[PDB]
Amino acid sequence: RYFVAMFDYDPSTMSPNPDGCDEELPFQEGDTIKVFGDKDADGFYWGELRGRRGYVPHNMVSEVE
Amino acid sequence: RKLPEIPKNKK
Repeated sequence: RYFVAMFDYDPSTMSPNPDGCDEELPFQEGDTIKVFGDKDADGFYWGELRGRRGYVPHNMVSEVE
Repeated sequence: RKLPEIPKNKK
């Protein structure tokens, strides 16, 4: 259930969603994220990084393979 | 809920 961030993602400045900061995980390139279950209809994984859980966009991350 | 843009200067 591990994914690697291919880009930096700062939801506060980069999210297109109004609740992005509060609901989406911030990460930098090369961070490894713990994903639970599968990606939702919106294209977001539910993930964990540094003691925090939140939505993770699939297009910013790559599954470990 | 909407997906973010991949920054073009990083891609």
